[PDB]
Order: sequence, then structure tokens, then C-alpha cells
Amino acid sequence: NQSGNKLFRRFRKMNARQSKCYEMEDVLKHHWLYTSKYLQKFMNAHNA
Amino acid sequence: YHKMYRTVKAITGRQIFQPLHALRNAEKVLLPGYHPFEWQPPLKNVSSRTDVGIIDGLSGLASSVDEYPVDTIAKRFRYDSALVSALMDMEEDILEGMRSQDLDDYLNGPFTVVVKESCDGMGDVSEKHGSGPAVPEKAVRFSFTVMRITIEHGSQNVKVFEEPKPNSELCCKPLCLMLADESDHETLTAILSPLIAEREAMKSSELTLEMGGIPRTFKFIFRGTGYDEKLVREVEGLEASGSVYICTLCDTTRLEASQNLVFHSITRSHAENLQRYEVWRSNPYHESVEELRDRVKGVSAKPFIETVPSIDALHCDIGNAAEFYKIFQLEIGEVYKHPNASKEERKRWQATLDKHLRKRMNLKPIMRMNGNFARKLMTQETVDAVCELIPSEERHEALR
Amino acid sequence: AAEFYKIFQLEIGEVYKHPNASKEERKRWQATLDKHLRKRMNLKPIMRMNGNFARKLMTQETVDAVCELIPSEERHEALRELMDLYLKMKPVWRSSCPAKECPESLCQYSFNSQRFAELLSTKFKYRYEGKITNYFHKTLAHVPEIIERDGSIGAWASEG
Amino acid sequence: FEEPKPNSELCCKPLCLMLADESDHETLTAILSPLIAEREAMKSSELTLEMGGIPRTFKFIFRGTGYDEKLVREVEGLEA
Amino acid sequence: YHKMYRTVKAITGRQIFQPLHALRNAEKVLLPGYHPFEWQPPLKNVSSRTDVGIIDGLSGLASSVDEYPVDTIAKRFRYD
DNA sequence: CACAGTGATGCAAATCAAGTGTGAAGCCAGACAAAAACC
DNA sequence: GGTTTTTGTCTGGCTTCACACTTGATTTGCATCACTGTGCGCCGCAGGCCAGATCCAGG
DNA sequence: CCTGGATCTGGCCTG
DNA sequence: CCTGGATCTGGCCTG
DNA sequence: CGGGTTTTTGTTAAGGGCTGTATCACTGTGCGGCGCAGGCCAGATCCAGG
Ligand SMILES: [Ca+2]
Ligand SMILES: [Zn+2]
Repeated sequence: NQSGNKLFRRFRKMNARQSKCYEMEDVLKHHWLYTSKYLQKFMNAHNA
Repeated sequence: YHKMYRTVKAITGRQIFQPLHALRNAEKVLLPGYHPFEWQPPLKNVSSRTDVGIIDGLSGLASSVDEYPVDTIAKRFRYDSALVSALMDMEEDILEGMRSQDLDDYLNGPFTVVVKESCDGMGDVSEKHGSGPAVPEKAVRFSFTVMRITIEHGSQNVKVFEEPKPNSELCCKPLCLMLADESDHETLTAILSPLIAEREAMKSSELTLEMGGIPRTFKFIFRGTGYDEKLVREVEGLEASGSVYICTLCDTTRLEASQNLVFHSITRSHAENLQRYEVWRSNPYHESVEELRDRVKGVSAKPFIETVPSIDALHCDIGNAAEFYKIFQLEIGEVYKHPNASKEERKRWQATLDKHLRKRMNLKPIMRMNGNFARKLMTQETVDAVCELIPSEERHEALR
Repeated sequence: AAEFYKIFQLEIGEVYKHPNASKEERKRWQATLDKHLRKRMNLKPIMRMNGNFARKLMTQETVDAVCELIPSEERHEALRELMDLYLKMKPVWRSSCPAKECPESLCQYSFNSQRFAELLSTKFKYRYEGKITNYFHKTLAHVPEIIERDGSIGAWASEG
Repeated sequence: FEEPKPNSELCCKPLCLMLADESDHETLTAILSPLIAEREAMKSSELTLEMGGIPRTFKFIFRGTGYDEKLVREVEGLEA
Repeated sequence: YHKMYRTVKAITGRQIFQPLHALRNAEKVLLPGYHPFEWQPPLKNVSSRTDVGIIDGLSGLASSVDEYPVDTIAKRFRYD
């Protein structure tokens, strides 16, 4: 969870709309997608 | 990504990457609220509708001026939608685990999932300009991770999934984001109570879910362990951190823990704290204040989050390292022979220890203890560098 | 921006009528201006002025949103024509080439400077009689000479 | 050539990065005096540079505009 | 970049991006210390070496125990 | 009048599936025949 | 003028690729919205709990 | 019984 | 002139 | 059934160049507060020498 807190500041500054009514939705969506394991079997498919 | 794609397509001719909207229309398979599922006992007080994703975290709080004022912003998934999207994400790994454990693929046994909860408040986030509520400058993140998945076969349970990096930043999945104080109780309960409702609902059901052409059934075990000590004291209805009652697992006082120091046993649980708050509130024996606090062993609030009694490991590192840091700073001054000391003598002991730690162990000094400082500090090289500054040698062998 | 912020915070408490006040009264006027400025002008209260706060604060609608808090009408007229003079004078030192972006505001900068100076000396006698901040002196005194010398000031700024 | 967007972050080209304090004067002068020596030398000469098949000739004019009021008062030798 | 290049070459079979040793070798064309140039007259107290890149901004400030304690790190380009 | 993001939305513009039967063009054949940049 | 190169030609006939249009039916591109940050410093704090020193007024 | 200087001392200007 | 409960108070526990 | 026979595919080692991966001491997310540092200067403010 603390490493998730490290991700959260990065996703809040770099991957969100800069509006107070949109930032929590965009940050929640990106942090969902980043931890998604279907998008992680792709990046180590060179190890096949 | 847009200007990378634009440059690659405008230079090399052909379209190697994909445009943005294709990524948008192919990311909806991975967000929650896409797949069908059902619960075989339908869950109490939550709809069976299966296309809800990013919903508001306030759950329709009364935002009128005639009410208790709210000023926070909260967005959350539904808990069952997040669980099914996580399981359909881990689908392929589940299949490969059932292959590699010499099982079949077409089983639909009662898969027991064991998941881990974590909640922790962040500080120094900045509210923006513009319209909106008077939002505080903190944040609370509730997130979970899927620790292991077993299945029952024959009479033994085999592990068809076990997470390799349980403390990674890639496996904790976010669930509820809000901007409120960790220690402000009321808005914290106002946001977190729907999540607890969904959890105590789905703790007694069987999720049926299609995994590659076959329906399969999952049961769940929730383990709340990713909580720091302060939040366990706050939401488990126990007292504050500096009380006479220290441990969140056993019933002992601070002076008793310095006389026995080893032999205890775990006694605190969630049902016990609920019954003890009922004892405190009802006062069914008509005792005084202090005899009642002895009777209830420090429970003075209603516990509203069920958790497992355990030990946070990271903060155990940091706390033990700061306690050893104070021991080192107190041994170079020989406080066992100078039991009285000024402020400035202790300040000078601290400055001497800081200079010698930078000279020896290449450590810059910090006021807030970290984890890397804690791992670099708890060596034998640091006790050699500190033993260089003690005049005695009995203190040398004791520190060693 | 910080000097106009102190002028607003000092004009709320009618210091021209009450030349003495405790620091708690200054704190009360600060909290009044801050919560009313979050309410009516969407600016959260900040500790250090930055450039975006200066860009949103130096508008006529900020004067329109602060003159509700101050009672007198002569004070409204003084603040309004003060901000009008300052916004006549700002695009000369902010434009990257002011002789080809705003020559009409450039050619009469001296008149707006003298009008701003006499409105500081007369209507705001309680603050700028015997002392003046440096950037006010640089702004009112020199910049026709600098814009004759080089050509621009916002091009030779330091935001890069 | 004219810099079209002069206050960009794409055109402030870095030259020297030091881990000093601008309050400190000794280390600031010690690090910074080579660059001032080079600049003072380059103010009075010509550069010959081969630019697309042809040798061409340059000469420079340095303008120190990008200092705040505190650093100008602390460097040019005036009072605080 | 290494992750992106590696998995794009692993998926498409082709080599769309260059490996980063080729990026490093094509990087030095634009870093300082590449081109020939001639000052006219030569610059005072400036060497005529034309291959000087990232140098220590201390410029050989004496770091012994006997004299003034310096505690800064600096890196700089030669100005010309 | 700082300036390059920050992502979702929505409107416009570009492409394309399809019929079948046309035009336009590259190019095979070996050989016959002028421009031209050097001695 | 020689010498080799460098482009030109032929007509019969072969495949190869573009297009004639239209009406959805997509796919792809680009503005638009209201905001961000870099513009300054400093140190232990906050929150809470509790043994122990002050204290202050009534017997 | 000042009183004329030493000496604080809080306000103001820039980051 | 006690003197024993009010009332600070500074130090220690977690972040 | 298997010698013949034609090709496939490999090894031999001395050099070369491109690409891949290990190695090195380190990072950050673990906590909160505030106007403050530095420098200058007019206005009180104190201190002993009569
Ligand atoms: Ca935290
Ligand atoms: Zn215990």
C-alpha cells in the first residue's frame, strides 16, 4: 500500500485531468489499469 | 503516447502503433462492470445489476446546507465488481496453475480466495483552485490484493495461485479513493461503511463466474492486515497509542509488559471488542469510570471494521530502528552514570552520533526514520562505529 | 500581486479611518478576504503568491468581488480606477513585443504612471506616504526607458 | 533567427549545475568565476564555424537579464 | 525505452526501435565537444582543445585538509 | 501577456465495401539509334 | 573524332494497378474544457495519555 | 534627575 | 497554617 | 537389406561486429506543521556618568 502511495502522487500529477471533479476518477482508473495482470503478461513475453 | 504515435505514423508511413480511441475501446474489457456474474445467495442490500464501475464514494450523502457539512470527494468501485474484474484478470494464471498442479482445466470446485486489505492515509496532497467543496489536504486510499487462491480436490487443498511479489506496487489494486483526514472519524465512516456492508454481505456467498467457457464458483476469505497501528487503534475501537493498554492482541498493561515481557497470548478479536463496547455503553454492573475501564480493557468506542490481529512489518522495522537509535544516543553519554542531563548535552550526543554515522556508514541524517535507514542501521558495522565512541567496554559487549 | 493583496486586506478593515488595530484584527480581515475569495472567485488561499494567483487576482472581477466587503463608495471608486490603471499598464511590461502588440497602451504609459502615482499619494495616504515598495518604483519610473532600450521586457524575463 | 517562444522550457539551455547555495558567496564565486572569465574573453573576438559546407563567422552579445532582484543585489555589489 | 523496444521487437518480430547502444552512439553528435571551430584571435586563458565536454565545475579547486573546506559538487560545459 | 500538458467528449473529415467492366501503366522481347563527357 | 556511357525507340501482348459511384459505416483527427507546475524558508511536529510538580482555597 | 548615547526591536523588502 | 484534590506540564507512544 | 549417392547440416578455429544481460551504489513511498531567512532601519528603551 505504501508503494501504491508512491504510484498515487505520480498518477495524480502525470495521468489525470487537472480538475477537482475529475481527478479521483482518472486516478482510480489508471491505478486500476496499471495493476492489471493481463497487461503484464505482455511485457515479459520476450521471456517465452 | 499521442505525439509518439503521430510522429511514428508521419515518418514511417504505415501505422505501427494504434490511435488513442482504440486503446479506449479496448480498455473497457479490463475495468470493472464488463463481465457477467451472479451470487448464489443474492447479497443483502446491494443490487444484482452488473454494469457499474466508477461510482460515487459518498453513496448519496445529504449535501444540503441543513445537514452535517461534508467537504470531501470520493470515488470508488463496487466491491463485487472489483473482485470479479480481478478474478477475470487472473483467469489465465488460474488456468496455468491448475495445469501445473496436475489437476484438470474443467474443474468448477469451490475456489477459496484469500485476499488482503490495506488502508492508509496520505498527507501533503494539494487541493486545487476552482469550484468544489472545501476539500482538506489529505487522502485516504482503500485498496486490496489477491494473495492466494486454493481449490479443494479429494480431501486436500492445492494452491492454484500464490502471489510471487506480495508487497509489490503491481499487485495492490485500488478500490476507494477519498480526500479526508485519517483521524476525522465521521466522514471516514460515511465513506467506508458501504464497503463494509458489501464485505459482510459477500462473506457468506458463492460467486458463480464464467472462466473460459465453464462456470466456476468462488468463496472468499478477507484478511485485514495492511493497517498501521494508529488506524487499528482508531477503527477497532481501542484507545490511543500512548495508553496503559498497549497491545492490540492481548490484554496487558504497560507496566505488566515490562515485568513479564514474553509470555502472553492473543485475546483481542472483533467480536470481543463489539461485546466490550456493549458492556461499556450499557454499564451492566454499575461500576465507576476507572473500574469500568478496567472491566472493558480500554474499549471506549464502537468497532466498525473487522480485522485480523497481526503485526505490520514495515512499521515494526521503523519503530525498532528508532528505539535502537535512541539507545545508541543514550549510551555515548553514559546515562547509566549520568542519570540527570541537560537539554544541550543530549543535543550534543545526537550531533556527535550523526557526524560519526555520516563519516563511517555514509548515512546522511534525517528527522523522520525511513526503511532504508532502518535496514542500513541494523547491522554490525553500525554497532562497531558506535562502539568507537563509548569509553567503556561492558557497554561494548552489551551492545554487541 | 502581493502588494495589491495587502491593499485589499488593509482596505477591508477601513484603516484610513482606524489607523490602529491589533494583529488579531488583521488576521480577521485576512480570513474574511480569503474565504470570500474562495467563495466568489474560486481561488484557494495560498501562502506564497505565484504567477497564476497574480494572473487571476489582477482582474476587474476581483475588484467587483471584493467591493462587497468594503462599505464606502469612494473606496469602491478608488479601488476600481486603481485596478483599471494597473491593467492599462501591465501589457506593456508583459508583452513579448509591445510596440507591435499594444502601441496604444505604450504611447501613453507616462500619463497612466503619473495618474497611478497621484492616486497612491492621495487616496492611499495611509500607506505610501514616505515609503514605497521597490517593484512599484521600477514599474512606474523606468520601463518606458527600458522598452526604448531593448524592445521588450517579457521576452527577457526569467520564467524560462 | 528568432526564438519564437522565448520563455519556453525547450530553449533555456543548461550550462552549469552546482549543488551550492546562492546565499553563500565564496563557493558561488569559486564555481562561477571560470564561466565569467570565458565570457569576458569571448566578448572581444570572432568564432569561425563550418555551417553546411561553408565557413561562417560569429560574434556574441551576452545579456544577463534573467536574475531576480535578490541575486542582482547580491552579485552586482549593491546593498541588500 | 528498453522495455518498450524489447517487447515491440518481441511481438512484431521486426526491429522498429533501435537498441539503446545505437541511441548512445547517435547521442554524441549533439553533446558538447564534437565539431571543429576556430577563434580569431585565440581566446585568452582558454585552451584550443575542441573535444571538451562535461567537466568538473570546481576547475581544480584545492580540496586538501589544510585550506578552505569546499563541500559542493558541480558539473559544467565549457562556455565556447 | 508562459507554456506544454491532462484526458474525455464530440463533431467533422477521411477512407472503404461492393458490384463488374473498363482505362492507365509497367514491362517482356532483342535490336536500332541519337546526346554527352572525357581522351 | 574515338570510346564507353546514357538514355531513347519499336509493336504485340502480358499482368498489374486505379476508377466509374453511393450510401452507410465505420475509423481517424483535432478542438475544447478548466486546471497543473516552476516561481522562497525553517524544524521536528500533531494527537493523545499520564505521572508528577504547582496551587490555591476551605477546613 | 536627567540624558546622551548603546541597544534592542518590531516592521518591511526580496525570495 | 496545613493540604488535598484541581490544573498544568513535560515526556513518551504511534505516525 | 543395405551399399551407393546426392544433398543437408554440422564442426573445425582465427577474428569481428551486433545485441543482450549482469553489476554498481543509490532512489522513493512509509508523518506533521507553519509564514520564515536574511538584511536593513526608525522607534522605543535601558544604563551608568555625571
Ligand atoms: Ca501514511
Ligand atoms: Zn501484546
